[PDB]
Amino acid sequence: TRERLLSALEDLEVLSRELIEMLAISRENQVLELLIHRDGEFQELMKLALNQGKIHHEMQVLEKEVEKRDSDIQ
Amino acid sequence: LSKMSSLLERLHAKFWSETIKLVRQVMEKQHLVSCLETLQKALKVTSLPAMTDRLESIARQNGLGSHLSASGTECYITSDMFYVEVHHGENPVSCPELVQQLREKNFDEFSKHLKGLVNLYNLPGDNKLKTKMYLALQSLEQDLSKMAIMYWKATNAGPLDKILHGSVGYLTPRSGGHLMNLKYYVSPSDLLDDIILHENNVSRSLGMNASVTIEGTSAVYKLPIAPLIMGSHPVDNKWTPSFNSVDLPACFFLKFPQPIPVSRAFVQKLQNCTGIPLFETQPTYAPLYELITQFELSKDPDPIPLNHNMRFYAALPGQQHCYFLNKDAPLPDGRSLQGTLVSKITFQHPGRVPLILNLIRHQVAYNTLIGSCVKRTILKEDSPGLLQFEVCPLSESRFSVSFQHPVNDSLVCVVMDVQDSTHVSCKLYKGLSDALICTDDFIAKVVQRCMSIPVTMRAIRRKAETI
Amino acid sequence: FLPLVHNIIKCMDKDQDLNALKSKFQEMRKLISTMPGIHLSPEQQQQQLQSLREQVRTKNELLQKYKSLCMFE
Repeated sequence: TRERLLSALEDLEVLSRELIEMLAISRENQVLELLIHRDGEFQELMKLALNQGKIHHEMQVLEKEVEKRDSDIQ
Repeated sequence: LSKMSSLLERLHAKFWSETIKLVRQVMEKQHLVSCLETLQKALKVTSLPAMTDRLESIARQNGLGSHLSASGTECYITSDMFYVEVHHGENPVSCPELVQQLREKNFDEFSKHLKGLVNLYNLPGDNKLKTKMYLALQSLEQDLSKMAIMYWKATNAGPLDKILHGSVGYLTPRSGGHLMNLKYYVSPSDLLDDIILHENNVSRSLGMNASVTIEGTSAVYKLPIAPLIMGSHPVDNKWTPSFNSVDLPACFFLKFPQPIPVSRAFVQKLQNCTGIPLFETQPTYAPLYELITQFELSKDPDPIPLNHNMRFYAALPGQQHCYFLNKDAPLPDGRSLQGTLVSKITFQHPGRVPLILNLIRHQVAYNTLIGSCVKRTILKEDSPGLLQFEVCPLSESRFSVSFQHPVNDSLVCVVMDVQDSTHVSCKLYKGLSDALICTDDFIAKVVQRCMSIPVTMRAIRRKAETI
Repeated sequence: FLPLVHNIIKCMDKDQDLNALKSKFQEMRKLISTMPGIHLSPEQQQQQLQSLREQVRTKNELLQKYKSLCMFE
């Protein structure tokens, strides 16, 4: 994916820094699950980008015969 | 909804190295981190340090001293148990079950197994008497193994006679968290699922079990540390006199996973058989009809009560039955069939178990026969059919069902009396102006093959209609 | 990303910035790999594929009908 991954990967990074700071100040729990809730979705989204990677190869090849066909009828 | 507030706070604070420097300065000069680790334990990436952390967290919840020597080999150490994975003796046996849970993602069952091993030593002993107490425990499973060996020597039949009608019950010796359990009953309804073959590979929950083990008790009792059985009769078992023995403040208990409704006379014949009182204080006796209905409504969970109002409905492929249990029936003794619930059994020596389990088998058989009428099915206010049946007890281990003649107009009563675990006799009472309906031996065979009142009523109805 | 949590908390228990460096490295891979991202959405990319299937197939029967027609007597 494009928009969601950046939206999520920038979320993960910002969230992680705060957690370290929270650990640092000591030496909440609603956010600990919230990291896990974000954790359980980009790994699903990670294979989504990989799935479209095989997809990109498929789209380009089809055009090849589209263009040569267009020349053939022209 | 706190996500938006967290995002706003992060945006406010987003306008590091300094934090690291401050932490470093503090470092140079509790349970929260453990809670975070154990909350992150469930999704841990599979790897050796991750499983080490998982096991250490499991020990933290279980209270075991978390000590590690390597990344692959770990030792569980406590007061008197010591288990290594790759006290007062060596490892009992390398059972394949624990390896089976450990090699896969079955750590919940592994934690329950560890808790069971810990619960084996929930004793108030001084780490020496406790040690001795567990040594005695060994003697008891040796004695019950010898009992089962003798009964196997008695006849080379199938395990069905071992479970239903035999001394003590089917053995599953203790291995890991599963204690030594004894099988004494399986109902014909439970026997057939959706004809189940009863080969040696039988599950532990296929029916109900009866575990025997030791818990501390308020009294001090004389128990044999050494095995009590050394000589065996050809077909019997004889227990040699005790005292080695010493006054150890504990007792041998037989644990039932769920309570059974038992009549009062069963209780006094239980102290007649054993001698140790079952109940410390006198409980409130109630007729066992409500007790059995609440017990066998729990075999099919439902959060919503049925609101049966002692008017129970039974659905059959050709018949619809309306049942009235008719509690508080007038017995000759002047009272009703009062009953309570049993969950634990106390005993002193391994020579008491066969009679206790035989009486338990008889009571369970009678309870299942009575509760076969108990069903969750509702077919309300159906004008066709809807035969009315009334259950009325007469004596202990005896009852009767009185109902209108299927063809004629007078009443007809069928009286049941339970002789043994699988023995039930049947008698018929009919009017002077009536026709032949059924034979007592036929009803007894139907009871012995199904052990269910509605099925017996269906058979009688069909046989009377065919005439 | 959970292994990142595991080894950073192990480092905190025992004893760094390399973790954030490799997190930014994961960021540069996701920025490289979002070119193949679903920019035009799931419905449009799949529909476009079937639209090109229709285009290609229609080109096929028009060309084959042109080659297969028998004008000559």
